[PDB]
Amino acid sequence: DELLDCGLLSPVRAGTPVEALVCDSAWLQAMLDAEAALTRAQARTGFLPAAAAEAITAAARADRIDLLAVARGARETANPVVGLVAALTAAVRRDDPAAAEYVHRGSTSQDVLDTGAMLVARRALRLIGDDLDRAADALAALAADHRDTPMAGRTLALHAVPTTFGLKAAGWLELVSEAAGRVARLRDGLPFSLGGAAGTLAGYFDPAVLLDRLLDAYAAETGLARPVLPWHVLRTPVADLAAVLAFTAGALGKIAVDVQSLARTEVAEVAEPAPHKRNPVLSTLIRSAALQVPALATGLTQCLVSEDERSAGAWHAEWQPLRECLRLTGGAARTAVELAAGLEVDAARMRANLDLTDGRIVSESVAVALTPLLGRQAAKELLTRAAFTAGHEGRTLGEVLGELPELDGVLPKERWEALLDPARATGVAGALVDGALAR
Amino acid sequence: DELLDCGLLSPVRAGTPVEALVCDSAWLQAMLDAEAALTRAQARTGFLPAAAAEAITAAARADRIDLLAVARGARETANPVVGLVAALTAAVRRDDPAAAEYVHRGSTSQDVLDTGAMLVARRALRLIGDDLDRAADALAALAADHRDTPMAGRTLALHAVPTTFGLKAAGWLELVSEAAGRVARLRDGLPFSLGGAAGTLAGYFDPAVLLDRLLDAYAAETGLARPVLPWHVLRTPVADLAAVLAFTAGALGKIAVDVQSLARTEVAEVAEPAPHKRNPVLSTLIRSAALQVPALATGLTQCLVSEDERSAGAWHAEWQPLRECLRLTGGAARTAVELAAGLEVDAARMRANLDLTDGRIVSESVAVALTPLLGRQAAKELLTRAAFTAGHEGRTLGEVLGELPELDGVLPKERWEALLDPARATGVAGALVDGALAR
Amino acid sequence: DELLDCGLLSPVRAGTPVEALVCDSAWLQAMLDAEAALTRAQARTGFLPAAAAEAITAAARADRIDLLAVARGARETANPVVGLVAALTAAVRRDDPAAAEYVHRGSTSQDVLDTGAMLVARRALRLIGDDLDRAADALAALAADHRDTPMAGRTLALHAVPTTFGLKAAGWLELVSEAAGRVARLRDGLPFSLGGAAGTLAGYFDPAVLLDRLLDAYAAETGLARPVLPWHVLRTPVADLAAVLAFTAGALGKIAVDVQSLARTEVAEVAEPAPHKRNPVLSTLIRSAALQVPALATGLTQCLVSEDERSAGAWHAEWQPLRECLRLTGGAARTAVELAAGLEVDAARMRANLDLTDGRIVSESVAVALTPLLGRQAAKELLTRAAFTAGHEGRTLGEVLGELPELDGVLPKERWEALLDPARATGVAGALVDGALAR
Amino acid sequence: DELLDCGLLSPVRAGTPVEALVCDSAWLQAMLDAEAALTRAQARTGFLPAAAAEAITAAARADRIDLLAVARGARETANPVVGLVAALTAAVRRDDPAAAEYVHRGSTSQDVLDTGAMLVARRALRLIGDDLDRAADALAALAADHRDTPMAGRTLALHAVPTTFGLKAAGWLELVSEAAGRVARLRDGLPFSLGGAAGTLAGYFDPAVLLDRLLDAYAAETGLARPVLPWHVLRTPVADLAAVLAFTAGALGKIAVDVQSLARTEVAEVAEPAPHKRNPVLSTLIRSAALQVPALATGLTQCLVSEDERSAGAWHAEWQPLRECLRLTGGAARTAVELAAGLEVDAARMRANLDLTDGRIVSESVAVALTPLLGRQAAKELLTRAAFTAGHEGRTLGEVLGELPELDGVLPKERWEALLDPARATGVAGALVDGALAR
Ligand SMILES: O=C(O)/C=C/C(=O)O
Ligand SMILES: O=C(O)/C=C/C(=O)O
Ligand SMILES: O=C(O)/C=C/C(=O)O
Ligand SMILES: O=C(O)/C=C/C(=O)O
Ligand SMILES: O=C(O)/C=C/C(=O)O
Ligand SMILES: O=C(O)/C=C/C(=O)O
Ligand SMILES: O=C(O)/C=C/C(=O)O
Ligand SMILES: O=C(O)/C=C/C(=O)O
Repeated sequence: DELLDCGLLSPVRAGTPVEALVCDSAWLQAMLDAEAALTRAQARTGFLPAAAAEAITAAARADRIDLLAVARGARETANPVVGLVAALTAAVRRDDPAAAEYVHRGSTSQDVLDTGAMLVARRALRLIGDDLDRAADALAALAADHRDTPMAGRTLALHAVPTTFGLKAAGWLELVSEAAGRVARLRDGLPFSLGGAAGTLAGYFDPAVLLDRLLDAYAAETGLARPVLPWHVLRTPVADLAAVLAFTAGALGKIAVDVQSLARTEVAEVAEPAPHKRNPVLSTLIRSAALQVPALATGLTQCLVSEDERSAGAWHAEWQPLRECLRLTGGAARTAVELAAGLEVDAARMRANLDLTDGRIVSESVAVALTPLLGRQAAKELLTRAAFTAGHEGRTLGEVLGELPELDGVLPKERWEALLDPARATGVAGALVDGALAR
Repeated sequence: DELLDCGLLSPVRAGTPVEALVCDSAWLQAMLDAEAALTRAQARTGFLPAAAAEAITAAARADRIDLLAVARGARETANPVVGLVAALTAAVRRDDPAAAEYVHRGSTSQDVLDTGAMLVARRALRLIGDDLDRAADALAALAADHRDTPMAGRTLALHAVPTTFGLKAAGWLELVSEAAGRVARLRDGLPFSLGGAAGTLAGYFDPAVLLDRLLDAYAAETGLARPVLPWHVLRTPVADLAAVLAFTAGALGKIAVDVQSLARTEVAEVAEPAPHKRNPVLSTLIRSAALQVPALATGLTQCLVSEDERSAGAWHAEWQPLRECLRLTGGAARTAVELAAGLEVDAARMRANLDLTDGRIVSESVAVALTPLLGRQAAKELLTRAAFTAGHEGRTLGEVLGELPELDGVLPKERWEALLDPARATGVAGALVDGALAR
Repeated sequence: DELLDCGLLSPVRAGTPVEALVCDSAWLQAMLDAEAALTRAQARTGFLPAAAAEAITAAARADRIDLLAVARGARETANPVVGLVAALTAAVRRDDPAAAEYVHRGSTSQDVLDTGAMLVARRALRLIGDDLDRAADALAALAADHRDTPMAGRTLALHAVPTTFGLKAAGWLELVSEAAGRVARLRDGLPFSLGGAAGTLAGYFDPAVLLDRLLDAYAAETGLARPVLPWHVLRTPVADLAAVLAFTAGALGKIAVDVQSLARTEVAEVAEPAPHKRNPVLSTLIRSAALQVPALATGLTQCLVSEDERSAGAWHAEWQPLRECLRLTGGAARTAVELAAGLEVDAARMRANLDLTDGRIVSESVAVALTPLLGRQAAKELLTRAAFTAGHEGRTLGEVLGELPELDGVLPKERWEALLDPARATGVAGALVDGALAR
Repeated sequence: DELLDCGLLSPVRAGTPVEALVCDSAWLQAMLDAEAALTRAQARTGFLPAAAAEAITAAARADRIDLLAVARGARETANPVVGLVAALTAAVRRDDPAAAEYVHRGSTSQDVLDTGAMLVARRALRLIGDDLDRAADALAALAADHRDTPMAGRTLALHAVPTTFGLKAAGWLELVSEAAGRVARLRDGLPFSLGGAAGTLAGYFDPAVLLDRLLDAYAAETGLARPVLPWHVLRTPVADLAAVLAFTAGALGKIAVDVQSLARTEVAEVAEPAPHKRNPVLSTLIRSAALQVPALATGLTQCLVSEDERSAGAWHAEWQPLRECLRLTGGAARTAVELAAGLEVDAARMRANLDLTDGRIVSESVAVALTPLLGRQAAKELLTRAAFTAGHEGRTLGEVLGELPELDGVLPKERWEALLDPARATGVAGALVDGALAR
């Protein structure tokens, strides 16, 4: 019972579909896929017989392998591939003793492990990107629906000038659209790893002709990209995954702290989909991943410093944090879809909250309107003293302005009601939402 | 088959005893322990009947609970305790319907989860500290045995002056002894968490009298420390665990990169215990943890920034990285015991490597010996030109010194053989090892 | 004009006294102090003449040295000490040509640089600890004054149960008191660095007798601690500074996000000391450091992985992040003193905000009071439905309870007013503040 | 004298040209550039008179501003722009009192600061990319020259199979070419910041018409990119800089640890350009930055979590780490150019080191050659026992193979000399270098 990893300590991903893509047996399967695709590619190239490739492929199934034994024998070589290869070789030998000779021919641990890593990453990135696309669809709908829903723009925790929830949602959309675009691009460029014992491919084998044939076949068999050079110590793919997962988690973290700001008791402008404590749990889960993935990504970025032809530790430090980043970001993406899809916007509570500073939140809109008649510098100086006196006498900004002798008869009454209305001073928030949505 | 976490991606801890202390079901058990100890402490205080405490305790067993259901229901509240409490309540109800009313009385999720966290940490720290003590015993034996084993001190990757492997091992010992001392001190000071819904303990209940009685009983029932204040947002214990685990992993990482420097093909002064490639896998595993725990610790330290009376995410970000730190550091400690216990020191290869700079490595010892007869500044200037000319004419430093007219007749021949012997110029490395070992 | 570092990009420390302790010329001075104290200690031990020590000491003044030349010549050896030593040697030579021979005798770059580092750290830690003590005095006064000032405890961004600002301030005090205690302890244990070229002290020189005399004198001349072993690659002091600075910054970050939560427009329970936008700038500055020091500390912790007898890079990576940590934490400490000293608590706005959930915030206090008459499980179930119906019909919790037939005549009216008063349901917050303040 | 930042603690960038691009006065200048370009763009759009734009531009010079006063007044608002604007306004007022009214019209602190940030970043990225291009030119020459220079491939610190220094240098080239490509792309896409007080641009002003005219003019006046939306809390540009600087530093760190591995005393296959201790200082400096920038980048990535319309701290945490990343990576780039340009390759010492395992390093090449005559599985099993017996009897691998009865007469003597020659078993390293160089 002590082997089960249920997501007990990580509810942001527990029960979400990324768990099955990136669990230990999924990695074991990915490593078997890499082995079988290698023998298939070597067969298509002519270095081994097709019947051997067919038999190895048929045996390359996690169900044929003892996961716990493979994982526990890894301490002998610091990686699981030697144990895996021996287990796969016996499974093929049971059925086809001639094929077993061809398991793992000319190959090395890192080719199989890193190729499996990139296969797990490609499959997890497909899920992450599909969820990000779902989030973006919901966010674009929020952004269009609420183009004209006024609310208090908040800077450094205080009301500043009014804005629109549509504009805020378009910013959420911008981040999510950006992350989904990078996830898809990174997914299409993840490479296989075919290098041999020290990156010369000596074991797999005019020379340019057979290299390009084997590289083109291994790309076909794996579906992964063909890289310029073996990358056993050129860890660009891992640093890229590090970067796009930390960006994705951070972007989703941005939505999460925004929802928490808007969802708190004193504000109550939004609510997450549902004693009588409806805690914002979805944003809490997204945030919990955002406070984890960047630190994990930094450890992954440092592994670019990989010495010689295979690092004695820095490569080994990559596997678990890479799996965690995929897992946490995948959970956060799924959670963000749920959050964006079910978010409840309370437009009336937003309008009401605009009145909380007693007109101070429009005092830059009023300064602009008075500038033709007072001058820029004098209008600002006049609104500053009013905003302080209103924030002393407990009166509204309109009340205090209506007692300044400098202002008598300066505007028709109907125009004063229009100027003091926070719901009208939204700048060009509307034109910004359209340009965002036209893209 | 997709729930098994076997350590496939983390061989530094796979198969080591810390895995069972800190796996998901161990945390579930720790949380049940915290619940049962709370009811026992409330019974000893008088707030509930002892038979209820006895029945709750007997039901508070991981085998009575569905781990996967608890973990997957946590998405509803962002933590597993509500689901756990409901599962424990049904288990007690099957046997004793009056006791079930008392499960989780007056309590809150964070009291149970954090108390379980500190119980897991205390038990894992006991194992980590015991292994560190075993490493230190082996290191002290290496340090004593090799007090006089000369070798090249290396600075910025080049031979500098000679030293002793005993001195180097005493530095390893110093780090390990330091980490083991902090692990034991932190272990004795980990506190329970008894705060109630927002840290006032309103649900658990002249006032100073019943507080101190309940606090003293909960400390007795858990064996954990009693803290001054509820620490739901005073995350000192977690930051402390963060700090001592990152220090421990880093210290062990220091031994690991040293072994790798000494174990490489061109050096071969040590070997790890055992085609014909005996890779230093133990140091590789220790190093892999050292490249992971500090990044994880930094995420844990940032959670000190926990807003209000319970953070909406920063507390949630603590559980998985804390479990990983305990797990990776525990594996690294176990691996370090194996490395220190079986390390093979090749004293003759150390002596031979001292000769690789053709005497240049003793040219500060020779400058010291010539200073009475040449002057400090002139002896240094004279050894500099010799060390360059020897590093040009391909001759030894002794050969080049034997042609300088300034040096003719300056020392008896027997004294020249003594000065040029790298094995004698070890400074006070011997007296340093003794002082280290006297402590 | 391009050499000035004014704190333009780091307002949290600009203009604060820690800037002068840890600027480049302060480090140059600290390194000169380390040199001069070494010659003084070697003179007290008998290895050089006292007049040479007196002359070197008198020349060991930053004003006698070209800072920019020293800093720019460091690229030749990757550290400034060789250039510094040459500059100090000429300054002493101008006055006393016999003393100049004794500058830097038997020594090495790292002894001087790390000793200077620990001197800068000791002096900066004295300032940091003194400010933390000032913050703690103000916080203890806030905690005592507001022992009985009721306010809404907030968990996961929502009102939970009532608490007291006194309790919250006592938690702030707890963190600050803890950090100030560690800063002072670390300050008293910072060691000097006296190791020689590779940690054997060969250049500085029965053997145990002269070692202990030189070590005891260097401790006297520097005022720093004597360590068991040279620590050129045993980076415990740097990791300790890393840990206590990140803890300190994080603890202060906790106060800062709390103030921001309480200071926002919709809450307005506190204000920082002072158009009409009084942004919480002090908490913003403290927070900006809290989001920087932990990442810097993690880089410093990783340098525990220092290979051989002197690392070719990991030691060099320590200086700038260590200086930044001291600088940012020092600014944050000074800023926190200002924040704690001038914080404005609005007790009436706290009381008023308690009413925002229309009684829901007391529904656990009411469940406790009804338990003798309804049962624990039934009282909770009854308050849950009321809290939902009140959060639907827009009525208070008292209103909805007054229509449940189960509750008719259950309590005198006077007792209902007492139960529904949020200002009375503060648990044992009062007894917690006293215990905190008794320590 | 206490304001000078000379690079005393950071020799990797001291004296390098990036220091002047990113020092405090360069940022002050960049912020003045942003102000002046805004008034110019508002003039080209028609919102203010051109003579005012000309006068503001002429006054917008760091020499007209007190840097220290601006930096020290920032504590009042937590950023320097209010103080800067007041200083610029007086400078323009001295000459042209009508223009002074137009300084900073409709604008906000973050527009100016972030636009200045992106200007500093664009100018520093131009330098970083130009140096990376210089490094890549030198690396491509090393890669071509040494296409056929055999050397020991090293995996997990031990000889594995032979490779070529040309192949290794092509991997260095791959990383540097990749980083230089991303630096140039990021440089072309850095955006200006024009958002107004809360991202609605209310102060700067059918609506889509004037927005696009002002945005198109501000892009022209700054030379920066036009973004879809104001990005005051959409911190994609900063996270991108974070990512590409950490990648760049890490890639250069890879070259640095490789040089250190090859440059150490026992190996001596390369030397950096130049008693008799030629420490690898350039690689030490590059490495010191690689151990700093990733941690700094992680703090910068976390600031994607920026709440509301302007964060109360997370934006403020960006400036100093962003400047440090540009500064350290710029120094590392310059240092890497020097390292790649002057690197000394010792081809003969590489060939000699191939013999250190007494033929074991070719035992996979020999297994391949014997496979037609023994079988794959039996050839491997036969070379394993030989490699162990050779690593016991102290004999070469050829010697031990020449006594196995299974091998008698299996190959002509001339073919045995060819098989046992480490310089011939380089796999397809040659064809890999060409493909790398064709790109
Ligand atoms: O570390 C590995 O996976 C393989 C190393 C080797 O073959 O030498
Ligand atoms: O090739 C596969 O099996 C999966 C590819 C993907 O999920 O994108
Ligand atoms: O977050 C929890 O665990 C509990 C929150 C609450 O009771 O409000
Ligand atoms: O109390 C326990 O169950 C364990 C304590 C420990 O392992 O130290
Ligand atoms: O790195 C130093 O500071 C000194 C190195 C050496 O003396 O070899
Ligand atoms: O010894 C000094 O100069 C300063 C000591 C301190 O500031 O604590
Ligand atoms: O934080 C700033 O730079 C401006 C804030 C505001 O204008 O409210
Ligand atoms: O526009 C400038 O002033 C500089 C641009 C660049 O350096 O790339």
